[PDB]
Formats: sequence, structure tokens, C-alpha cells
Amino acid sequence: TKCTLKSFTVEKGIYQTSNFRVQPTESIVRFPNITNLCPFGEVFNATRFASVYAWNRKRISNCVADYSVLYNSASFSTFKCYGVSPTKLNDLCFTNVYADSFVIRGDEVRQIAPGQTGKIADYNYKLPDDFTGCVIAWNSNNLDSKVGGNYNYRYRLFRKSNLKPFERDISTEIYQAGSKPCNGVEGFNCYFPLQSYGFQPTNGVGYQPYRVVVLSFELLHAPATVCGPKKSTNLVKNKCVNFNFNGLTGTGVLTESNKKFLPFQQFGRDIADTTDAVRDPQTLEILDITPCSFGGVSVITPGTNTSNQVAVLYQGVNCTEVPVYSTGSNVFQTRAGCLIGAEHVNNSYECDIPIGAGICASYQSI
Amino acid sequence: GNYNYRYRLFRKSNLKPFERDISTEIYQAGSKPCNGVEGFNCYFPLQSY
Amino acid sequence: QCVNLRTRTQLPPAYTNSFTRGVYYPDKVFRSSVLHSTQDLFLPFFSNVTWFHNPVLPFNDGVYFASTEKSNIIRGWIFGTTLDSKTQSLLIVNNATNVVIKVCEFQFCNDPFLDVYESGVYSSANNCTFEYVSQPFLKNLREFVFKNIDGYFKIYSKHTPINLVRDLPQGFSALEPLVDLPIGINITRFQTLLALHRSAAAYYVGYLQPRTFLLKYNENGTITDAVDCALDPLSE
Ligand SMILES: *[C@@H]1O[C@H](CO)[C@@H](O[C@@H]2O[C@H](CO)[C@@H](O)[C@H](O)[C@H]2NC(C)=O)[C@H](O)[C@H]1NC(C)=O
Ligand SMILES: *[C@@H]1O[C@H](CO)[C@@H](O[C@@H]2O[C@H](CO)[C@@H](O)[C@H](O)[C@H]2NC(C)=O)[C@H](O)[C@H]1NC(C)=O
Ligand SMILES: *[C@@H]1O[C@H](CO)[C@@H](O[C@@H]2O[C@H](CO)[C@@H](O)[C@H](O)[C@H]2NC(C)=O)[C@H](O)[C@H]1NC(C)=O
Ligand SMILES: *[C@@H]1O[C@H](CO)[C@@H](O[C@@H]2O[C@H](CO)[C@@H](O)[C@H](O)[C@H]2NC(C)=O)[C@H](O)[C@H]1NC(C)=O
Ligand SMILES: *[C@@H]1O[C@H](CO)[C@@H](O[C@@H]2O[C@H](CO)[C@@H](O)[C@H](O)[C@H]2NC(C)=O)[C@H](O)[C@H]1NC(C)=O
Ligand SMILES: *[C@@H]1O[C@H](CO)[C@@H](O[C@@H]2O[C@H](CO)[C@@H](O)[C@H](O)[C@H]2NC(C)=O)[C@H](O)[C@H]1NC(C)=O
Ligand SMILES: *[C@@H]1O[C@H](CO)[C@@H](O)[C@H](O)[C@H]1NC(C)=O
Ligand SMILES: *[C@@H]1O[C@H](CO)[C@@H](O)[C@H](O)[C@H]1NC(C)=O
Ligand SMILES: *[C@@H]1O[C@H](CO)[C@@H](O)[C@H](O)[C@H]1NC(C)=O
Ligand SMILES: *[C@@H]1O[C@H](CO)[C@@H](O)[C@H](O)[C@H]1NC(C)=O
Repeated sequence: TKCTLKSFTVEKGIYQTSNFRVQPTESIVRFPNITNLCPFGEVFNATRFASVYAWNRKRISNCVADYSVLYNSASFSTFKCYGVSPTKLNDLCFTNVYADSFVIRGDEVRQIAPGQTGKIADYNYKLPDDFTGCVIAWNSNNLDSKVGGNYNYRYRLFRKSNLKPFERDISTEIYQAGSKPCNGVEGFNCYFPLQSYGFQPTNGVGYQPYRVVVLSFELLHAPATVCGPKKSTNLVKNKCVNFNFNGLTGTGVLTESNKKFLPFQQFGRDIADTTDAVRDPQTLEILDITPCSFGGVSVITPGTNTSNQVAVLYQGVNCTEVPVYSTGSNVFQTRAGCLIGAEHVNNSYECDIPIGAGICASYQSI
Repeated sequence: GNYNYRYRLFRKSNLKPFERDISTEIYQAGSKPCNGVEGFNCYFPLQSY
Repeated sequence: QCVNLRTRTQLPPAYTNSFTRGVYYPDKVFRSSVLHSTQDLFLPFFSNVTWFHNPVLPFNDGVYFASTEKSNIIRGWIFGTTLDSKTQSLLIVNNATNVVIKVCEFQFCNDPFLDVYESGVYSSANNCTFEYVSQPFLKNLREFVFKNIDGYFKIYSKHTPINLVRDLPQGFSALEPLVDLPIGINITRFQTLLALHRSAAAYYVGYLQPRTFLLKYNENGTITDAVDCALDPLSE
């Protein structure tokens, strides 16, 4: 009171000092059951991968993809990422994903990178210097390499120019290194641009077959529909908490409600555009939201010059949630709120310090 | 090429203004604990130029 | 397997009165016993709606489609701008078991028709992007509203049992939302699909315009009455 009045003495009366509100206890968040997972098992558990110059391309859109398990997979030799951090990509998401799968040599694993050159990097698959996404590489010597020679795999060795970003070259034209033309038959200056891979089970690290899949993320103006599930939690009732019901955020106390939502609404507002009811996305039931209690506090004093003790009134607050004056003295509940520090008397006198609803207080104690 | 200059690559949180960090410790990028030993999802936070 | 017919399908393009049909729930918010004013695309009251007894038609901002259907002869819809494989096209079919939605660059024929003895009105189907299958859509009145806003295709539907003979009956019936699709296309024309067996159908088409309406919600949240704020001075 003295601080609010900015004085060291207080006259008799009732003053309004500060406010009061209940604080949130914990937080909750709800989301639908989460289904329609992006097809990724058939990509990384596929039987065979195509050639490096004929890399398989897969388009991913309109699903939910959990990349945390891929990042936590212990069977992957190399898991690199360029555009974003591998840990936090599960939250942010773009509109579509492109997967390029192929098989290269052990020493050619670092050819597939921005700002890199090589036979694969310039003839089979070239990444733009501004590429965003990730690359997953793993040895497959026990599977792809053949004891009789895995010559089914083929790699491009010759081309007049390099490869454009995300461009596939499958041209089988006879490369003419020299100026002597050839009528489709390789000669001194004519050669086949594609050569079979000579993978063997016993060839050493660096020449063993390595399966590599490159994931690229694109953010066309169409709405983004592919990224990780949003983990939900349980719910509580009869507690002023803050909630995030399917992206609708607010603070209040949640109770059971008897309103009858029609089967396509999700939340309701009464008037002046204030939400009152929500539907939990999992259990599909109607809840009720109430703002948890608040109100002003006032001090009743007989005057600093007279005495030194005071009483406190919380305005429009039920006498159940009061919290140093948590117990104090006898506590009275009145139509105007709750009062602490004064005793109720059966007599009746002239009104000294008005309080409200037909009652007031005076000093004798208060 | 000059490699006497290095910059931080990994950090647990965001730096406060006018703050200095010089500790060189392995990063537990993944769920697997590195336990002070480099391995999968464990990289040196300093990157050269 | 698509060929043009011999005779012309000279469907008479008649006109009739809209009355007070074509009201749909604008959002998914529940309100009880309240009057709410909203501005959006609607079919104006007492408008002049076209009646067909399969020409290429424009799309404009939105489309209101009505069918005085008997025994479920209408089957689907086609959407697009160039209607060829050089641009994206949308296809919706409702056969006996389910409804199929495709977003591909087809090569339709000059007079598509379903045929009965699946889909053969298109010569090619390439670069397919979106596929969808769901429950079947359909003396009955079938009302549909088609909208396309910021890459979202909105489809609202309603079915009504009627006993009147020819024109749209007087009354009020709101339309619930049915389907939302997050596909970005700039559709400007559309078409009707009929299972024409080799051996003459009436439907009504109207357009939507931006305006403000006043809607009444009863205790249960059902829209039972509406007022057009631009019809006459009393309504204003
Ligand atoms: C490819 O298949 C293997 C075999 O099932 C998958 O590995 C399993 O992953 C689950 C998920 O953590 C584990 O509980 C199993 O113990 C694993 N089994 C084996 C034999 O490894 C692997 O996850 C699949 N890969 C993809 C991308 O789906
Ligand atoms: C979301 O998934 C949960 C987990 O299965 C579903 O909860 C079960 O629903 C069945 C359906 O009758 C009940 O028999 C079970 O008792 C529920 N288990 C619980 C509540 O722990 C829930 O129904 C799903 N919600 C959907 C599909 O909307
Ligand atoms: C403050 O809250 C309590 C808790 O509900 C109220 O006590 C209720 O009083 C009515 C009328 O006497 C009883 O029918 C209820 O059973 C009581 N509730 C409980 C949980 O027992 C109290 O009335 C509230 N204060 C005021 C001024 O209304
Ligand atoms: C109605 O259309 C649906 C959708 O095309 C048909 O169901 C599919 O038919 C194809 C072609 O035989 C199958 O490959 C799919 O497996 C079917 N899917 C389902 C969910 O059944 C259906 O057969 C058609 N029915 C009629 C009577 O035309
Ligand atoms: C075939 O489909 C692809 C992929 O949907 C189309 O490629 C897109 O083309 C548009 C046109 O400028 C670009 O803006 C996109 O970035 C491309 N990639 C996407 C959407 O992933 C291609 O245009 C289609 N071909 C035809 C003839 O329509
Ligand atoms: C609005 O909802 C109420 C309550 O659900 C409906 O009142 C019930 O109507 C059914 C059939 O119309 C009766 O069998 C019930 O007995 C009614 N409830 C009670 C408590 O009597 C009401 O019909 C709904 N529609 C309107 C326009 O009010
Ligand atoms: C008010 O204060 C004065 C001294 O400042 C004192 O003499 C007087 O008695 C006080 N009045 C009371 C206590 O009623
Ligand atoms: C008098 O006051 C007491 C408490 O102060 C109360 O319990 C009682 O009901 C009142 N009236 C009487 C005793 O008639
Ligand atoms: C509808 O338009 C036609 C011509 O397009 C006209 O003959 C008819 O009177 C109109 N009906 C109205 C305005 O109710
Ligand atoms: C449709 O074409 C217009 C140009 O006429 C273009 O501005 C618009 O972006 C196109 N729609 C989409 C979804 O790209």
C-alpha cells in the first residue's frame, strides 16, 4: 500500500494495490493418431539397385516420414547431410522428396558431393553446388559383389561434357575421343562409354560395391505434406493448464461438457469470438474450457497513525483458492469475494469503510 | 591452404551475447552416448578453413 | 477406345430460378442459437441458373452443380485447362464400389463417356501425382459445390429426397463439407461424365460470386435460415 501510494503514511480507507491470478500447473498437447507413413522400408531394404548411370528415382509426397529411426540406424556406414542438421529435420518439412539410389565403388563414395569431380561425378551423377538434402552410403560386398564377377553393374566412362544437376545419362552412343568418325563400331578413337563393374567378394575396401541413396528436399509453392509425426501426450482435467489442441493454443481449465458437436466441427466459440469447446483428436469427445480464476486485491486499513494491522479482500474470488495470508486469521466468504483478517459480528452499526453487497468493516481489531 | 583457423560446428544450444566458448569436446549428435570416444554420430566440433 | 457419336448431343440450354438453394457451412466452428454474418463466395438468392437436358463449360471462381437424379446415371467429372497431357488434369469417378480421384496428364477424347460392359475415355495416363479412393458419393436431388482456393480443392455435398416434378423445390438445406484436397492446379474448365451405353439427362449449373450472408444457428448448430444482404432494401 505504501509503495502504491508513494508515501510513508496511509489514511483510513480501502485501496486497490495489485492483481491476482492462478498459475498454470503443467502443459499438454494432443494430435491425431498419425497414420499413412511414408514408404521407406522398400527403398532401403530393396533386393537390387540399378546402375549408377541409371540411378533409380523415387518421388515421395503426401505421407508422414520418421527419419529419426534412419538417423539412429547402426547399419549405415555413412549418413551425411548438407542442407540442415540431421537431428532437427524431423520437425521442419518441405513439399516433396526425391530419392536417387545407385551402387558405386568404395573409393567413389565421396565423388557424390557438391563441388566435387570424378568419373561418376561428371559422367554418371552430378550434384549441384547448392544441393540440399542427405546422402546415405553403406557397403554391400556380401550381397552386391559376385564371386563370378558382378559385371551387371555398369558405369559411364566417356562423355563430351559433364552432367547437369539431377540429370541422368543413359546414352549408349559410341564415344569418339578423336577426330576419326566410326560407323557404330569402336575403333582406335571410338570406345564404349559404359563399362561393366568388376566387383568381387575379395577385392579390398575401396573397390567393394557400395549402395548409396541421396535424398533431396524440394519446397514448391504447393503445401508441404511430408514430415515427421508430432508426438502427443496424455490429458488432465480440473486444473488450470495450457494446451495445444491440434495447433489451437490457450490457457484454461478443462472439464467434461454435454454440448453436441455436429460430426464435422472441431471446436466451438460462443460469441465475441472466444473458444469455449474443443474436440480431442484421439478420443473424439467434447471438452469445455474455462479461464482459471483471477481478480484484484484490496487492503482495508484503519490508518497508519491509528494502528498498524490491515485486512485483505480478494475481489470476486471463491474462498477455496487463496494462495503469508494463506491461513492467518479467520477467513470470511462474502458476496463480494473473500476476506482475511477480520472477524464476523452479529451486530450492526454505521458504515465506516464500505466493502460491498451490504457489508462493511471498521476498527475496534478489525 | 591455411588451417590455423577453426570454427565451431556443433553446440548444444544458442550462444548468449558476448559469450566465449573454447572447450573442445566430442559431440553426442545421436542417441548413442560417445562416452568421450569418437564414433557414429560423434564428431569434433572444430572445423578448419 | 473412345469415338465420337453420330448424332449431336444438342442438350437444350434452358434457364430457371435459383430460389434459396446453395448454402454451405463456411468453416468447422460450432455455434448455438446465434446470428453470424460472413462474407464469402455464394450463389446469389433468386439467381438465374442454367438447365441442361456435354459441352465444355467454364469454371470461374466456383461451381454449383445440381442433379435431379433417378437411378444414378451421372458418374464423374473432369477438370483442367488445356485438357491434354501437356498440363495437369483432374479426374473424379464414382463407380459401384468406391470413388476414384486422379491427378495426371491424360489424353482425353473429343467426347468422353464411361461405357458399360474400367476407365477408357483417356488414351494415355502419364506422370501421375495424386491418387485417392474413398466411399461412394451417391427421385433424389444431389447438390455439390466445387471451389479451388490457394491450391486447395474444396468439395461440399448434399443429398435430398424430393417428390416435385421438374424445378428446384422451395426450401432450405445447408451443405456439409465433404472433401479437401491439397493439390495446386489452375482449373478453368470442366466436364460431365455419363455412363452412356450404346443404345438425354437433366442437370443444373450455377456460378458463385463474393457477397455477405447472415446465417442463423439453432441450439444444435444447424443452419436453418439465411439472409442475402444485397437482394433488396429490407434484406439490407
Ligand atoms: C530393413 O529390414 C530390417 C529387418 O527387419 C529392419 O531391421 C529391424 O528394425 C527394427 C526396428 O528398430 C528392429 O526392431 C529389428 O530388430 C531390426 N531387425 C534386424 C534384423 O535388423 C530395418 O529397420 C529395415 N529397414 C528399413 C529402412 O525399413
Ligand atoms: C486412436 O488410437 C487409439 C489406440 O488404439 C484408439 O483407442 C482405442 O480405441 C478402441 C476402439 O473402440 C477402443 O476399443 C480401445 O479401448 C481404445 N484404447 C484406448 C483408449 O486406450 C482410438 O480409438 C483411436 N482414435 C481414432 C481412430 O480416432
Ligand atoms: C466455492 O466452491 C465450493 C466448491 O464447489 C462451493 O461449494 C459448493 O456449495 C454448494 C452449495 O452449498 C454445494 O451444493 C456444493 O456441493 C459445494 N461444492 C462442493 C464441491 O462440495 C461454494 O459454494 C463456492 N462458493 C460460493 C460463494 O459459491
Ligand atoms: C470400382 O472401382 C474400384 C476402384 O478402381 C475398383 O476397385 C479396384 O479395382 C482394381 C482393378 O481390378 C484393383 O486393382 C483394386 O485392387 C481394386 N481396389 C479395391 C479397393 O477394391 C472396383 O473393382 C470397381 N468396381 C466395379 C464394379 O466397377
Ligand atoms: C511431370 O511431373 C514432374 C513432377 O511433378 C513435373 O516437374 C515439375 O515441373 C514444374 C513446372 O515448372 C516445376 O515447377 C517443378 O519444380 C517440377 N518438379 C516437381 C513438381 O517436383 C513435370 O513438369 C511434369 N511434366 C509435364 C509435362 O507436366
Ligand atoms: C436438437 O437437439 C435436441 C436434443 O438432442 C433434439 O431434441 C430431441 O429430438 C428427438 C427427435 O427430434 C427426440 O426424440 C428427443 O426426445 C428430443 N430431446 C428431448 C430432450 O426432448 C432436437 O430435435 C434437435 N433439433 C432441433 C431442431 O431442436
Ligand atoms: C496522529 O499523529 C499525531 C502525531 O503525528 C498524534 O499526536 C495523534 O495522536 C495521532 N492521531 C491519532 C492517533 O488519532
Ligand atoms: C452470532 O455469531 C456467531 C458467530 O460469531 C454465529 O455462529 C451465530 O449464528 C450468530 N447468531 C446468533 C448466535 O444468534
Ligand atoms: C434468365 O436468363 C434468360 C436469358 O439468358 C432470360 O430469358 C430469363 O428471363 C432469365 N430469368 C430470370 C432473370 O429470372
Ligand atoms: C495457372 O496459370 C497461371 C497463368 O495463366 C499461373 O499464374 C498460375 O500459377 C498457374 N497455376 C498454378 C497452380 O501454377
